[PDB]
Amino acid sequence: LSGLANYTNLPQGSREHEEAENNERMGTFMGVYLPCLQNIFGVILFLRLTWVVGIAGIMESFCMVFICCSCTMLTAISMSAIATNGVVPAGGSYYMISRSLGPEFGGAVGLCFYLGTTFAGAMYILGTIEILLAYLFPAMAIASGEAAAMLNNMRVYGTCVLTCMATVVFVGVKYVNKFALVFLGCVILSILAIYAGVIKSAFDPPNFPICLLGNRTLSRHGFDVCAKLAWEGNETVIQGIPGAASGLIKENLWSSYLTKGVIVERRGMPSVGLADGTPVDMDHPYVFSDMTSYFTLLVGIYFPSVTGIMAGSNRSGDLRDAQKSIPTGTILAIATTSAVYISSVVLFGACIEGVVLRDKFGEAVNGNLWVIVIGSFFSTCGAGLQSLTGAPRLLQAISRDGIVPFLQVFGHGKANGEPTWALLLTACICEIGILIASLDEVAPILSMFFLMCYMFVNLACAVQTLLRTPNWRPRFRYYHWTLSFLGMSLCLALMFICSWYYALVAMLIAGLIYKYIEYRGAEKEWGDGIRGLSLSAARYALLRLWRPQLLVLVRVDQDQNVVHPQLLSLTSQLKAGKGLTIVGSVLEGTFLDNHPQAQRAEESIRRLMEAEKVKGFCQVVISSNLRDGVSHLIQSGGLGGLQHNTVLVGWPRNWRQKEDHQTWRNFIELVRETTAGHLALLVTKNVSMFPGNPERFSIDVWWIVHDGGMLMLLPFLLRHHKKCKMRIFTVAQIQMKKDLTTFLYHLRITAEVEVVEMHESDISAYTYEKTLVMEQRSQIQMHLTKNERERAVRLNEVIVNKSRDAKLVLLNMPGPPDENYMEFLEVLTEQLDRVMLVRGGGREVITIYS
Amino acid sequence: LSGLANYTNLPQGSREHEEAENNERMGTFMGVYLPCLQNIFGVILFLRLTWVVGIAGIMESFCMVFICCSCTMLTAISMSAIATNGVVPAGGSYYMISRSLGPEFGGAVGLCFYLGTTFAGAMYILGTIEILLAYLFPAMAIASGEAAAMLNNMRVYGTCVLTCMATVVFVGVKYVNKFALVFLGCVILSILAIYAGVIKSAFDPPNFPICLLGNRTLSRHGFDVCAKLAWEGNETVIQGIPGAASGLIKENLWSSYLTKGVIVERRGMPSVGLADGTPVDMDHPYVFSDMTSYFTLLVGIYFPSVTGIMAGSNRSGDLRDAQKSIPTGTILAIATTSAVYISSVVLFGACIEGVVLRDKFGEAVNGNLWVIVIGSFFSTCGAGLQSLTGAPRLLQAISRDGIVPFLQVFGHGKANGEPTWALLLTACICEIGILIASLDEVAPILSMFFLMCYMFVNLACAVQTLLRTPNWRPRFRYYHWTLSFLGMSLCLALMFICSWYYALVAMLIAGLIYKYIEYRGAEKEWGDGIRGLSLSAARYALLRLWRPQLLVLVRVDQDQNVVHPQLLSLTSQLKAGKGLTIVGSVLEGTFLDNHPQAQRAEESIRRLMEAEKVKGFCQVVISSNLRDGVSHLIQSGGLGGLQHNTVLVGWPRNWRQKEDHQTWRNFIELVRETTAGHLALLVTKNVSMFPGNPERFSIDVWWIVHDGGMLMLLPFLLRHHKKCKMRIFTVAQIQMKKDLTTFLYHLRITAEVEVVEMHESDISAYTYEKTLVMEQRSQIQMHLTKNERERAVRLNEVIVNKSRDAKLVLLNMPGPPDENYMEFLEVLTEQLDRVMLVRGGGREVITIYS
Repeated sequence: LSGLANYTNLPQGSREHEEAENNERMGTFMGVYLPCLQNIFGVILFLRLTWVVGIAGIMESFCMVFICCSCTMLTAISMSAIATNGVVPAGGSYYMISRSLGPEFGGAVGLCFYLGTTFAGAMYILGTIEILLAYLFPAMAIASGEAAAMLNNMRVYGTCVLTCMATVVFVGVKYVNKFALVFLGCVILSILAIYAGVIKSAFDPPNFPICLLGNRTLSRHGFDVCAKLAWEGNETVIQGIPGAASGLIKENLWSSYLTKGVIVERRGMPSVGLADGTPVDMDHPYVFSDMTSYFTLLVGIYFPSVTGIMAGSNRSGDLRDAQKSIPTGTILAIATTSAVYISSVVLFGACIEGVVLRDKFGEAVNGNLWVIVIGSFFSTCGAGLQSLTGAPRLLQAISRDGIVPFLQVFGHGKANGEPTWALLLTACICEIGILIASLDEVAPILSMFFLMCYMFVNLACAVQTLLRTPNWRPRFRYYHWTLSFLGMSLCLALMFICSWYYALVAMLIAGLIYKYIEYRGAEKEWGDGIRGLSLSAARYALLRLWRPQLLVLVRVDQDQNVVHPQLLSLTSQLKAGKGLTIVGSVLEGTFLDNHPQAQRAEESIRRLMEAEKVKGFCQVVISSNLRDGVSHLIQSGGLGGLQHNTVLVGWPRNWRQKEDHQTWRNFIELVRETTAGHLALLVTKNVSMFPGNPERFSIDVWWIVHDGGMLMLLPFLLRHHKKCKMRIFTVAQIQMKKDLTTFLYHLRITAEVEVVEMHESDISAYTYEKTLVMEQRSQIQMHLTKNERERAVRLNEVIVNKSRDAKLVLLNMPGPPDENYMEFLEVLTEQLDRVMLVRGGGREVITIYS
Repeated sequence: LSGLANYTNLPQGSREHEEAENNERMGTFMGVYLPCLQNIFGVILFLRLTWVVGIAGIMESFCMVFICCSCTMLTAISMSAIATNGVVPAGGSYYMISRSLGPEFGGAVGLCFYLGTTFAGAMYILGTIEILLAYLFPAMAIASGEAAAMLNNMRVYGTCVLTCMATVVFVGVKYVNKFALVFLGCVILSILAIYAGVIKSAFDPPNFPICLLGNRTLSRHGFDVCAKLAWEGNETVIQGIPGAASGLIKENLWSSYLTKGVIVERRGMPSVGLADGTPVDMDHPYVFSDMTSYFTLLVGIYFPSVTGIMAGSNRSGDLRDAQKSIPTGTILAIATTSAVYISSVVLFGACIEGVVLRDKFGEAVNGNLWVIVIGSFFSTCGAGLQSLTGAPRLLQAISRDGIVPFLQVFGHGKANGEPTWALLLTACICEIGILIASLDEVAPILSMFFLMCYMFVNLACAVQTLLRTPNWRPRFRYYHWTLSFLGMSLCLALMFICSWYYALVAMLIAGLIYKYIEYRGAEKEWGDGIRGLSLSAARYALLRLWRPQLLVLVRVDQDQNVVHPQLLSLTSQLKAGKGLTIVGSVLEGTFLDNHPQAQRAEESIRRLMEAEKVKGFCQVVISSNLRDGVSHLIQSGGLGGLQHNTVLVGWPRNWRQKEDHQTWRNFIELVRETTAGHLALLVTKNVSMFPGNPERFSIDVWWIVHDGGMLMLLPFLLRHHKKCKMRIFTVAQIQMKKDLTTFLYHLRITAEVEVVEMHESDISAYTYEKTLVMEQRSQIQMHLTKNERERAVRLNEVIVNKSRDAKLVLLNMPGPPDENYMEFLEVLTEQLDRVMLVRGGGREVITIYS
């Protein structure tokens, strides 16, 4: 049989995910459209929507229906955005949200959706026997102005039918498997019946009114007359008159005003007159109003009729595509119901005084070809039985995963699915919602749970897009993060409109399970608890993943003692504890023989590191050769994207001292290593006589043609720690003075002067490098506030001492040559006291604060 | 002069921090106690506190004063906790909070405190000319039932005096330096005067009442009589009578009930009688009430009289100790004012009908030896002038640091401190608070700003203690994080009691500067912006800083290709993407010559790593020798506390094949390296024939006497990925079967059997190791759910094949011997198909889920 064979509305659950994953059909969109439509036409269309049309303006209830439509369509867009970033495995919406958001939003969404559905199981079981006591045969339990006796009347019948359909769901769930299609017919025939009844628009059951009252005609069947026969009659009930209008009009209503009664008698708008001035506290045959009916009390009664869209994707796996059927079988399925709730709210501009909630001559809607008062019974029974079976099967899915540890008992089952203890708990926490025993006070409770469940989805699917989580890539139309952010804001606003003093409490509870799952999850994988949390956060911040962040290469003395703490005193003030600093070292060979040496060395360097007030990490490597215990730090510094950008090192002071030292072959191989690794180098020459604690009271930099721009960030970073003047000294072989002055003034950096120096001959030059630098520069904008200049090696001229010997000096090193490394060791320390030779890499974009 | 020489109440600020830090006195506690007391006795004690005693119950206003006392004392405890974890440098409270919390809470506290003080400058300038228009000579600006003409009256005089003391603060701030002591006398003489007046308790200025009315005696000076002379008189104003009580009683009041008027006439509690039933909408000589006076409207009018405690530490640096004077000069200074507000609220149980706000015969308090109506003028002038000078000096301190980038203009000054544009902005945003022009509506605005400023301090100083930030160690009595958490909760509750729809808005604004400072701060130090944020978060989560987190040692083929992806398929299912996994490799030498080899190798291994669904980091090291390119990974794996706990490696398959291979000396040196590094080892023997994607359908472990407990975590981790049975097989040479069965059942792990095997001889044994393990075990509890057992090497018996050849096998390796490493290569692969040899370290606590 095409269609009706193998069709339900109940969700998939836990067992049909276990089967789909252990052993590792094909319904169309029409099997995921109709279940989204079946459980969304609930009970607030048949017996409370016309009261919303009556006890509020049509131009206010239109805005109510529109904003409650947008509040859930803008979340079904996020359901479209979640159904494409993965393989949409099996089970209901819970496994989708869990495997697409981690366990942490999955628990906080699943518990709120469970608390929503387990009060849906109360709100529909409480409105399915109002029909018995108001429209079918009354079987009440007792008079004399008793308005709270109906409360105790409805409690016992509600508890009886709750035990009835909690029994019939435990045994014989194949029965509600079988009856899954007639519950759709009982909705759709009744709604087509009332559209046909509006299309008739001819007849009316008339009412009977007083002068400006309602005169509820339960037993007053004398047809609006005090006395009319051959002799007079009693009709004992008077004050002014008694007319008889016809309520079910068809031509024109113009009921576009808000008439909010407050526990008083109903009144037609200017029928004849009114003439009294006294107390009117009688209890006679008149139709009163139940409670006050302001706006924010009414939106929380309307909102449970637009809920259940994530139960429109509970049929996963059994689809054939499941990545197009979930969006187009929900957005169409929410639009085809929004069309009903918007056309019907203005298409009830035919009745007159539909503000009476219960009855005037005992009829609910009365605009159809008496069908609706039994079609709206099996519909409400089925929508209260779907929310009964579905709710324990969600506790089984939450408890099965071990996401919550004290949810251990509730994954028991009876030999094939069929949750047992979860049905007991949902019966208890539905029973504590049935003792409230009024349909208008369980709706702002149920509404708030579905609002926070819809709000956490929009909060998650907009923060996964900003914070680029790796397994988060949606493949659907729209679903932009601004749209889900508007969904967040709209769901949060409609949460605080309903009841804010419950919104804060039930959001701080739902924002507290999200930390408890994080504690019990960060304990399982790291084994520590309070450290694994911080540790896990570091792992996520690395997996989700200019200014110099450096590795400093100090060496250790004959003991486990550092040899030049002035280098640490220079790197503390170059960087000021703002960034990444790896402080490495290297020892002799064979870790077996020397691990106490490295232990005491890292203890000493960690003692030094906090004394100079620098925040970083130490790594001490034991290696056989001294060279490849440095080239095994440069290649492997930080862990992930925390790569060191540059390497700082001291000059080899005792060069050419020993006979076969080979400690400067180490240095030249280091320079070639750092340059061919695309990495910058900072070598300090006279490592002693650098200031530590003591302050000072003219930093001079020497722009050679290469590697500039880095030459002016470093004094710009040094002056923030203990402040002198600075002298830019460029070299050339004209108009660049004005360009450099405008560049230094456009940054408004400091009091930097400028001197133009022209040298006929200066080595370390190559013209085919700016064309290699511009290929990387163009691969990266407008408003370029960066320094771009248009226009045997002796190096014994050395004009950089005629205006020098004042303060810290900076220069560019020449490029390394190959053989003849001893000829590369030219030393520019003819008279320079302290100097820090720099050498940049290739890719150095220095845009802001250069 | 001892005392009065060099004493102010104004805060320190920006310039006197710059001077204290560029050039790098001695007042006692009495110079930090009295400034905390001077600006806390504001204007709501003299002209609105008695209205709170009158228009609310004394047993409700007592609870009001008590909870507003606790709300700020429980924050001054956090001010004690912040004043000891550092060196309390200079400036006001802003530099303390900034340097002790980072810039991020510092900006969000400084802006809220600035917005609090700049409306203090309005609330005191608006209540300093109510005294002119109600108690001094009226100079009003126009009658005939005009209650809003007083509003427009007060606006122009308030704007005039605001321009007056905004002018006199810009030029001649040495004048308010000079007058800083008389403003304390004008408080303390007046409050001692009213205590002396209560100590008198003898006399009274009497009033004149109607039957049950107040009869405001502005011009009705006929002394409560209709006509009394030799002839009658008019007194034209009647209804019932006119008595004349005496208000200022002394014996007994018993006014302990809440009498909340709502825009009606005042009425004594049962004076004589009342006799009328009609409309009473006249405007005659009677004292009416201004507005409704419910409780949460009144706590937000009382709260601006307990504010200003962080201006009790604005005198930093100029103290001599500053680490004991700040707590004991604030807690005593808040207790000595709480004592006043609690004794005075029950010590106004002497007056009668003090519910009239403005005047009955033109007197404010009238319980002193007329002094108070001028002592409460200079006090309010000084407390409105302190909040004028202080507020721009705080914008200078916020703008100077560059914490906020668009606050660039407001650090201008005039040649020595003296902020100029900040005074213009605080004049404008005080002027938009003076146009509200009512003292009772600028107080729930000002109150909310000081409440969120007090709430962020309690939020910061309780999260710095849980999350162990390194430069956060307080050294003061109490200051426990539960106490500051109660401060958080109490400040948040008193925030939402006042005005919740402004609480959410002005908390989402103050929770939005905290992210803008984080964006503009994480851009300055990392240069990237959106990545530096995540990067910075990783750095903080590492600096703030059992289950195996492993480094796997794969090797690369003749190309840049991996050689055994089954090892990655084993480490994907051993760990399931939950933890840290470093996937290392090693190549030939000389990085210069081989960096494209390492580039393509890490590209290939990163291609493989995501294909097996394992989340980790790859590091590829080029080194000359193949050995110390492995021992330079084991010593330096992860960056900080993300150290790899164990090393996984494949067995050398082609052992003893080449003539001089020396690839197994590598392996034995690896085993000695890993054991003497206190690190665990996992070596897979037959690396091919391990399952990848395909599932399976009897894991057997072999407990040798050493290193157990780890032997049962690994199958317990393997079965969560694709599920067979398991066989525990221990060895001995009795009662341990029952102990092992109770241990395996107490964890309720799986269907593990148990076989006891006894061998007469088995090598790799030493008895003096459990005494070395128990020294580490005792250094770590109760309810020990861990496995603790009480009771030429041949290795050719090999009884581990009589019940074997089924599934994955696990064993303990023997300890390495020294020479004769080729004799250590005994192979237990007589018939075992797949086997993963394990070897633990020393420190393996395996408490939960073993």
